[PDB]
Amino acid sequence: ADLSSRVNELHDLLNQYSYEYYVEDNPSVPDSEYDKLLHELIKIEEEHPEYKTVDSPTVRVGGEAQASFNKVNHDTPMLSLGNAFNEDDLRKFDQRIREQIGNVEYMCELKIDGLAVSLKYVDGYFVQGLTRGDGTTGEDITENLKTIHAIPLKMKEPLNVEVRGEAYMPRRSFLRLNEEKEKNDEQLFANPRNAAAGSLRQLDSKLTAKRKLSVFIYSVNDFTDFNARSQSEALDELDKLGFTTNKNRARVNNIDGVLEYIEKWTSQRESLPYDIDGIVIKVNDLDQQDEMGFTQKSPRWAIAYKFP
Amino acid sequence: ADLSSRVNELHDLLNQYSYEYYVEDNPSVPDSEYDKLLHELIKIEEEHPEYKTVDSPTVRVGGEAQASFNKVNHDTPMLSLGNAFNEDDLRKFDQRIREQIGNVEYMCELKIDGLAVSLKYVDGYFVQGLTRGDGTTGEDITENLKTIHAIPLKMKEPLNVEVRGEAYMPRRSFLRLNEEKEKNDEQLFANPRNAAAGSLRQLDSKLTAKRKLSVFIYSVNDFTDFNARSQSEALDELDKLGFTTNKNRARVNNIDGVLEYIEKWTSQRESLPYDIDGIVIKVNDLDQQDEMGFTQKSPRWAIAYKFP
Repeated sequence: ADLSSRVNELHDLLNQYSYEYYVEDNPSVPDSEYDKLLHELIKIEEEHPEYKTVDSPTVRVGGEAQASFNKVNHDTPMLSLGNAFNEDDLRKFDQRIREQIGNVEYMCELKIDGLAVSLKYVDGYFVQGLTRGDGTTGEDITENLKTIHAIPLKMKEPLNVEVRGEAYMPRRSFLRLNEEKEKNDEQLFANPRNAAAGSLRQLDSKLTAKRKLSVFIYSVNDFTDFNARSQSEALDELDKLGFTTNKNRARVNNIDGVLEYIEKWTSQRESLPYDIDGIVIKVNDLDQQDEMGFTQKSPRWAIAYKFP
Repeated sequence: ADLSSRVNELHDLLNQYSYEYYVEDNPSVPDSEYDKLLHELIKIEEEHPEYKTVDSPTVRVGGEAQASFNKVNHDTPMLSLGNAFNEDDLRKFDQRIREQIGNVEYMCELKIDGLAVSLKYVDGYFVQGLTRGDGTTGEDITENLKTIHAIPLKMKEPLNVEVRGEAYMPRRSFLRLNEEKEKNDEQLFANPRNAAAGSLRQLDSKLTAKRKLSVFIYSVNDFTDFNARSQSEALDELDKLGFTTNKNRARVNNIDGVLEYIEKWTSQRESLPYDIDGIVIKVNDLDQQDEMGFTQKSPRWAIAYKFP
């Protein structure tokens, strides 16, 4: 009955293996080992329920409680970005920045074709996950989001923050899912985004759990507790805090670097294990972002290039 | 929506006031202030449920989850004590200790006429409370025990330990309860112990919460993480760890001291706000207890004197 040693061991191992599988994408042990340890913890929690915890690896299998889908206001409204469609657009963007605050470093990142989500952490624990909604108000899908291994149940520091991310289904998992749908003459999902939408906006988290979803975190509502002085530093810091970020981001020195990054990802996007619908470009320096401010709708320091 | 500051403030205040009321028995603020803050936190948790936590002051109100009453084995079986009925009995106990290990210090304590319970802490959180049962196997009444303010939801150090206590209803609260029963067509409880048993065997934790219960903690299953060298030092340490212990305990030098402690409490027992059915006497020193060991039934190092 005092099983503390084994429970804490199992927590440590399953947490390490999940991170290796789902974040690093670099496994140390085969599935058979993960599954064995997971079934053991599950058995322990069934027979000794006093060992259940909010951040237990068993949270990932989903369970009884259903997503409320209640309307909930974000702590901080999510941004709405202006779009760019060609080099001309990006050069205008660049010139307006260079005329106001001078020559700036940019960060470039892939625009994941996913479902935007806000993930609120209180005392470092994942306590609420909302769809973006209208940007001010979203739907509570917390119980479903909890089953995504790429979302940490506890971060490395006990912060009170709302992180923003893109939830998605990997391309191949989508294709395999569709193969199963056809096998069972069900209607196939249109694309990975629709499949991930369907998977998140349903009532049984155990069904979400069986679907293959991940996330990339791209920002946070409040930088107060961050050492970061730039967007790129913020993403590195999110990495250190335990979050899953996109490794294909790049700092560039000028608009020629931004154009180069877009040209690269025009050709390379095909090979990615997820769909992207564009490239987001941001003035890197956080203070300089503040200097540029917002229009009535959108940051003046960011633009979303859209692939045709 | 980021209500972290007010929530932590409310936890801090309500935890302080609860302890002052129910543990120190020395309030600093009137009920009106406690109730006002509690009602505020409840409203916050209703409208912002992401702020609910396992150790929230709101736990004390009770909830929807019911005690399972499942049969559960204790981590460590609870002791069964031999009895003494007079001075001769206590002298024989004393003589057999001093013939085998020499002259020892004793701890004397009041034997609370309550319901014996084991309270299991994992990582310092109260996770399971069982009735004593047969000493090996008890009934799970965790949800009900959670509503007793004198049981800490979180201890001051993250230990994995099973503490042992006596749960009871104060005499005056028993009397007032009985007065209420004599308003409806309702049968009165026989005595405080019976009232407390009835209160803890409810299916509705919200009813248990409305009853006035308390606890005294008297021991632990495992002293491994305790710096205590004696029973009295262990009780002091439980105090510092955040538990509710009985302050009427005394260290005495010999059997003459034990007899005087019993004579004192024969007279003073009537003035106590709870019922006692005896006095427990223990070899104080933990190593010496280990030295005396056990018969097939009972520690050789302890005895329960029983009032007639």
